[PDB]
Amino acid sequence: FDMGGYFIINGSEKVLIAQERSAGNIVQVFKKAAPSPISHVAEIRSALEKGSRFISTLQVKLYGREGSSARTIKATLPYIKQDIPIVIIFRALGIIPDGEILEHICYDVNDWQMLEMLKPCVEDGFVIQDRETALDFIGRRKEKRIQYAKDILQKEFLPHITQLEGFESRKAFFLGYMINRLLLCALDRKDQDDRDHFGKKRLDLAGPLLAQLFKTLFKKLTKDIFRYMQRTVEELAINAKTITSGLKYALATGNWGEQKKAMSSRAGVSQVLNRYTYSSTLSHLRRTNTPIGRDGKLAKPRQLHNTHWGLVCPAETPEGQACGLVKNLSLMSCISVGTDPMPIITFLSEWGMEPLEDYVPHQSPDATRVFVNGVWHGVHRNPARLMETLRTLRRKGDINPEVSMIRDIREKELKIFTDAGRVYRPL
Amino acid sequence: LKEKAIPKDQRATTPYMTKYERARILGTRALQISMNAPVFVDLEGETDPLRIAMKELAEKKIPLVIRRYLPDGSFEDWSVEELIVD
Amino acid sequence: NTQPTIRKDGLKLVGSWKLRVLSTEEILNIFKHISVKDFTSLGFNEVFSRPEWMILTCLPVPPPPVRPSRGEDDLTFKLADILKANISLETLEHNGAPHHAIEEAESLLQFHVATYMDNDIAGQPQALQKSGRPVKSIRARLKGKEGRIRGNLMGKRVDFSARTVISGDPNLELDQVGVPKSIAKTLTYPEVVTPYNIDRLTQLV
Amino acid sequence: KKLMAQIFFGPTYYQRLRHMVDDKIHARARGPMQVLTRQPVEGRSRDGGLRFGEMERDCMIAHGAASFLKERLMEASDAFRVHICGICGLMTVIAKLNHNQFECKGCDNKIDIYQIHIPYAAKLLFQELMAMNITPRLYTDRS
Amino acid sequence: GQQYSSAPLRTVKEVQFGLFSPEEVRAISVAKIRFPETMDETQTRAKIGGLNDPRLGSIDRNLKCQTCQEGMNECPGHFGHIDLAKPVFHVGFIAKIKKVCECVCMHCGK
Amino acid sequence: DNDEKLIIRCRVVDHMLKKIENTMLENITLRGVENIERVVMMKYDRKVPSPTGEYVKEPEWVLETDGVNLSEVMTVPGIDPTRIYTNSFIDIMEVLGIEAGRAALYKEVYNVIASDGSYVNYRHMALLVDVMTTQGGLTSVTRHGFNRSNTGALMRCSFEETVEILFEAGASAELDDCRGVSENVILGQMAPIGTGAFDVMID
Amino acid sequence: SLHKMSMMAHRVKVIPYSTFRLNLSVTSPYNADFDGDEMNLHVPQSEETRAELSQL
Amino acid sequence: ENERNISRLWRAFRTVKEMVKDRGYFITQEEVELPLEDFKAKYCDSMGRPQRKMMSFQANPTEESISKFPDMGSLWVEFCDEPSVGVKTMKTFVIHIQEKNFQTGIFVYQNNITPSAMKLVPSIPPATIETFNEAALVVNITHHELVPKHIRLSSDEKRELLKRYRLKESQLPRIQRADPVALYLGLKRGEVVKIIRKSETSGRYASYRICM
Amino acid sequence: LPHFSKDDYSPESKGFVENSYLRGLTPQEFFFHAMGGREGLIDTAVKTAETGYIQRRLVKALEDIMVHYDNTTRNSLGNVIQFIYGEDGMDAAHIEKQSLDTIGGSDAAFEKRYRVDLLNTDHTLDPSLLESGSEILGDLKLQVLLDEEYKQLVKDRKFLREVFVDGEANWPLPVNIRRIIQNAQQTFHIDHTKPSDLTIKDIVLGVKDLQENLLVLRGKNEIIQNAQRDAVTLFCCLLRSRLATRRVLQEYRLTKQAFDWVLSNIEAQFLRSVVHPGEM
RNA sequence: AUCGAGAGG
DNA sequence: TTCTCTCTGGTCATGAGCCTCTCGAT
DNA sequence: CATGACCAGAGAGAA
Ligand SMILES: [Mg+2]
Ligand SMILES: [Zn+2]
Ligand SMILES: [Zn+2]
Ligand SMILES: [Zn+2]
Repeated sequence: FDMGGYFIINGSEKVLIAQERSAGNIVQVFKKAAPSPISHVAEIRSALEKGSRFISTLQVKLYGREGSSARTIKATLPYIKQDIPIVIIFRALGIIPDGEILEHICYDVNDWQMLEMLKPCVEDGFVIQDRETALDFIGRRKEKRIQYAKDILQKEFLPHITQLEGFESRKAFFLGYMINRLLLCALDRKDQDDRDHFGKKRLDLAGPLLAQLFKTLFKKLTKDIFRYMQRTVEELAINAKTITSGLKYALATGNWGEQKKAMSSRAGVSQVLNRYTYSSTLSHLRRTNTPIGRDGKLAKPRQLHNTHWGLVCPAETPEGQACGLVKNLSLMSCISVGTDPMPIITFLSEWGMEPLEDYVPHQSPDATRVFVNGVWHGVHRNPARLMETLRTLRRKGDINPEVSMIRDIREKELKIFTDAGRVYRPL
Repeated sequence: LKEKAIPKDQRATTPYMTKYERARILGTRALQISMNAPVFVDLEGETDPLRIAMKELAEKKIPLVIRRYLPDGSFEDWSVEELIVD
Repeated sequence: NTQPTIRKDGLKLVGSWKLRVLSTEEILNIFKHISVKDFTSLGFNEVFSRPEWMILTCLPVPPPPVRPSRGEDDLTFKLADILKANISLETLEHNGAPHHAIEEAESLLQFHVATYMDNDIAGQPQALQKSGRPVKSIRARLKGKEGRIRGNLMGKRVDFSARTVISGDPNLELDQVGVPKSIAKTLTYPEVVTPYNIDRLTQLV
Repeated sequence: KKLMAQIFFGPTYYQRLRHMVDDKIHARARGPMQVLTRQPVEGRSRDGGLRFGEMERDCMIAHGAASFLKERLMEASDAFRVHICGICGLMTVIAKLNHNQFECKGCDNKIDIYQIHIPYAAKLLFQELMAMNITPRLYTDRS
Repeated sequence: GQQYSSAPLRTVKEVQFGLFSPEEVRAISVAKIRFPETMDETQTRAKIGGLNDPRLGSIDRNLKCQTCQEGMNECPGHFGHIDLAKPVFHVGFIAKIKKVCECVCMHCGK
Repeated sequence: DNDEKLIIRCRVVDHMLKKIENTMLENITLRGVENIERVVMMKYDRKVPSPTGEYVKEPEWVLETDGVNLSEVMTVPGIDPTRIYTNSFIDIMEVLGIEAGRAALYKEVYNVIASDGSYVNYRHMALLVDVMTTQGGLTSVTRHGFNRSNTGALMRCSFEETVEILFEAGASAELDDCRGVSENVILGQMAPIGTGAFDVMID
Repeated sequence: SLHKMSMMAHRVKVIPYSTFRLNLSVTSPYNADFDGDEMNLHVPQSEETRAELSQL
Repeated sequence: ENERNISRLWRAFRTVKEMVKDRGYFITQEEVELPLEDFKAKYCDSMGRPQRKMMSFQANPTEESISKFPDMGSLWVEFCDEPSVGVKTMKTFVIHIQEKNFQTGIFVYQNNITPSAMKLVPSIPPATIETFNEAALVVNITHHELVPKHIRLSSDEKRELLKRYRLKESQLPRIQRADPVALYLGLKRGEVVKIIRKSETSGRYASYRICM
Repeated sequence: LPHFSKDDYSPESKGFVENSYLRGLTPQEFFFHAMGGREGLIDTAVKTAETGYIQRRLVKALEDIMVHYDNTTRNSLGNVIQFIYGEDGMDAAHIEKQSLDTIGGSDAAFEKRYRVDLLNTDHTLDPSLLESGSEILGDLKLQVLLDEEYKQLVKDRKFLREVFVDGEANWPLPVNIRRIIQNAQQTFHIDHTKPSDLTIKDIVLGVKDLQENLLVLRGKNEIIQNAQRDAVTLFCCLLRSRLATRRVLQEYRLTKQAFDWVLSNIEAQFLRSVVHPGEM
């Protein structure tokens, strides 16, 4: 009757508790509080899936209160002190004319409201009217200034789109998309983004946790190897204890780190399997945590959200402190595991998706945007045909059945997710 | 200061014994009686120190004196004998 | 004389002065020559509290009962820290050390005394101890719900106590309480022997 | 005789849970005490004391039971007696009881000495303040 | 039990706070904590005169001290000192220190 | 008002017209009081003595606000300036004085308790609001409030910010009275509480 | 312990089994229930503190 | 269409008369309830405009007030038609008050007061001059439900108060010097006022506060 | 839920359980009900800690307040917080909600209930209620004391109507007169037929004496004597309304011994009801 | 001891 | 020009129900 | 977690 799913560390059975986080590379708009100088914000926490999983955070801030005039839009970029106005970014990405910029932001020329809201930004960066001077406007301690900006634009700005050079167009269009939804919220056209939708949440399971730990210690072993190489300049001295003892310490204590107390703040990640009854074990093997906090009157994360239906159990959660922050997976609920999007992207390009560089908004206005893992890859006209093809492929098996595909008709969007860690259920 | 007393004629605290001073009086006497100290009443078949103190209190043979303090530093002395118990 | 606009940094004080930093000897010998009257109008007492005593000249060691051990306290960890840093400054004194090695010795001697008094401070010099554990400071030791005041003075574990599961009984008096026999044999009242109880007391013994 | 009430009566799945008295029951008179604070140890498994928490201090205050309160905090937990100097009101005094000699180094005092009963946690507290450079002076009389 | 003491037992009625003068910590400390190490040298079965031995209190539960000859049950720990090579601040008073330094003239003492 | 479109035409006597427009839209008050963002008419079935003498229900129209400016609303015609009330007892303290403060503070505490059907005797909440107001104005029961008083030293540090109080006591050379109860429980002495509010001696 | 009524003096009745036992009409002041609740007992060691329990 | 301003000015006048009558000054009751038309008659000019330097009037202590405080006397209230009183408008007022040897002068103003004037307020050591604002005085705060009777104590009444409760000055409850009613009666620091208040438990209860 | 179409503000769509627990909830009702119950549990789980901290702060802020031996309510430094505890010096126990019967009712009913005119053949105490019933007509010297009593009753009613503006009559007060009167009726087996033996002077002068003997403070100076009369004002209102001549003689049928017993009882209970110095 | 985790009213 | 005046974001910072248990790595 | 005072800045009146 044993079900597996646990580890045996120094003799004791140990479980990994699914760590719940918010998904990366998804853009959300947040209204700001009543006394804030800034009115709304568009946020993306940009994550690189493969490689160093560092997270950049780009803010697009709409300055000015709801009754104030001179309402400007500025962006926050990872290594420059001041927010810089959006048109200066745009021209630093090679999009010089005001009209081209607005075309990147506003996808309908008959929306005089949004363009009227944009007027103060065109006035804000009227002083900067070539690409090179836009790159120059950068806070450092002369030519090296321009070079630092050029580097930042592809290195730390929108890292999830790409970090290779020459794709300023994709990042310009995506920045414009973020600005568009910012303004959509500011015009009372779309509502504030709900941060407690389960779809925007991710469940780090045993695999990802072990992978995050293994990356860290493998690079420590690698650095040790390099140091032993340098030491032997003139004369297989690999320390397997590093990997072994590190994995064991994490699985034993539950502090997900290499001998760090508070730096590996996620603690209790690994706990002793409960063996009191069969069902106690079964349940403990499907527990989730949410570390966002342990103490406080956190009304909204603790409440059963509508989207929890079918994936998380309504009834089963602790009482008292950690009520609602500790969840239990429904019976048929499953968790995605990770899939190569590259085949999907190639098929999309092969079946109608025009790329973002060749996208010309005023020349194809009624055109569905196509996203794959929060990346705007291009545009598609006739999305009904493409969507039918994609669904028939997934159901045939030719597209991985855990990949998710949503056609938002009324906003002309198609979003495909090959993510790891999103809860799904059969139907 | 120096002899912050009060004359018995000019006394303004309750002539009744507070519950707290009855409790402390009874406790102190039951302590004195738990150690083999002389009892000044005829213990008619009673052995518990506390009930000895209570009976001594009913017949007002407990010779202690409360020193009630008023917040300035003055005090009124009050014999357990004169105190009303109710 | 013109006087500087003072500001914080770490745990030393620097002033714009319409430029440099202010030694501990600096501020302290300013503090020796202040007239007594300005002490007292500044809220200080000439006998117990003088601003020259805010600075630390020589540090009192607490005895082992404050810092007892099979193990070794963090307080003596940090006391040994302070002492070897101090004797290192003494050595660098005696050996005519360079111009800004004395600043490392000084700055960390003060860091160590600071962390020994109180460890949680802004600028986040965490001051972790053996086994990567943050040094428990005297401040943090007597602070908090489980700290010395709230935990061992305003409340404490006590003798002659008991605890267990409760249930109800239709047939006890309201002022009664049911004591299990095991508990009732575990707890004792001290009773001085007297003629009135001596027989039942001998029986009990 | 029949019950006038009829009764709801039938099978029903019941469960025996982990909490059972004989694993919870606990009682202690004058057991072992801690090293640092010299107050009772914590835990039924170590024959420990129950906590007289400050909420219970509150209740005992509201009741007015002053001496029972002082009892819980002193005789049932870490009472202690220290010798202090009559001028520098600090626990500095070197007292040998076998030879009846009390001294205060620095102050040069040998005749104005007092002894006082405080919690050992309190003696700790004052020693820790002294280690912290704060001088907690304790004097017998108001002045 | 803590034997009998000739010292009169009174109660505490006043607590006068203040700060430690250097001179008084000199005058109260029965030992110069010169050496950091707890244990006596060569890792022996003893406590070194350097820090944690000298008559601050016993550590082997043996009735020896500075003019106490009392067990650990009866000995309140005795204080010592360490001369710092050059003055250093107090954390809890940095704020206060700067504030008083905030406005008092460097040259004149008022 | 007859014309079915309501239009206003304004010329100056071009970008500064937008500034005149912003000033107009945001910072011109047509009517009303500076902070009163909403007002509602309700009926209250108040009881008042009849000419015969026995009390009777005489319902009255009352206006309930959605904001507070006590000073300016109170000075308005048609209202009863003696009966005005706000649930912002701190505005009451500022305009009508500390004692009016005390009264409104008690009213609001009483209302939070009675809202739940509970009842607590007058004297307990009375003592609470008395201690909060016995100083100049409004002292709160949190670390900024009662705990920065002249309340000795040790009692003070038994609540919050422990070691900082102790340090300030060192520096300012505070003298502790040791008549506070927390002081005596710290020294294991009998506190001047009901049993120890007096001495005993013999005849 | 939110009440002065959370701590009350009782008369001891030594009884066989492993639980503390009390009368139903004392549950309300304690907010007691018999669903797993535990309770704590303290014993005076002086004559006058005995008195303080019994008289207050 | 500014009989609004007329009525508000008149109500401030009624309340200042009520204040100085309540402070222990000889003001008639028939005098204070002057109806609005009579106010217009006396102090509105030929333009219907009210000019409020004619409003200013000298109040004298009652007989009882010199029985209980011999040194109360010579108060003259001055209204100002110059809005936003500047420091040298107060110059005007302060040296008016000093020249005639007046113990207390109350200076009602309109809309505003410069801080430069505020500093020269305690200029003359014996004389005391108090600054008010019409918008405050349009309503008599002491008429309000939640405001019970404050009664300034004489010096000997405060000494008796202290002796019979065996009190220290610091043990007494406190009233803020700028407390609205403390201002309405011109409370000076150290002066005690006794407050008679309705009581849910005893019907009448008397508290005491001292000025800080 | 994804089982509903968009823009559906229906009862069942937005969380109305039309089913009872007996019949059973449907899946959507189950989930919506779970959504509500979770909010309940979290409200529980944090209100617990918030009220624990609130109680802690209340206690540590008030912990030093105690009734002193002059009944002032003070603190550690002796600062006065209340000059008399609870504004009436009474212990919060032995205090019961009794009604003040001169509040409320018509003035017609009021005077029918408490007015007696020995100078009016229709409004004097009938001889069925008093041994001195028919000597009592005329007698301006007894009508002066009765007029004094009635005038006080009137002053009390206006005072009480201006304290409790709503006209509320029942308030917590130290001595339950109602039960003392029933105790008197039972002890002495009053038969409600034979007339009393109380002189009008008996009742009137006795009630006034009783008001004199209701001490809460005892210093013999005018400050504290006025404090004393302030403390007992409400209670003396209740007392006068309860022990008024027509009431004692016609509603109750107290003999002189039962009435004197009522007086001694009220005194005894009252002085018991004072707070004890040392009370925390 | 220390850090942490689960649980009980 | 001086001086006193308002007067707000980056901070640093506070506690955060009581017990009570048991376990488990360093 | 999350609610909020203290400067430190800089715009901002008066004589
Ligand atoms: Mg329960
Ligand atoms: Zn000394
Ligand atoms: Zn010793
Ligand atoms: Zn100088």
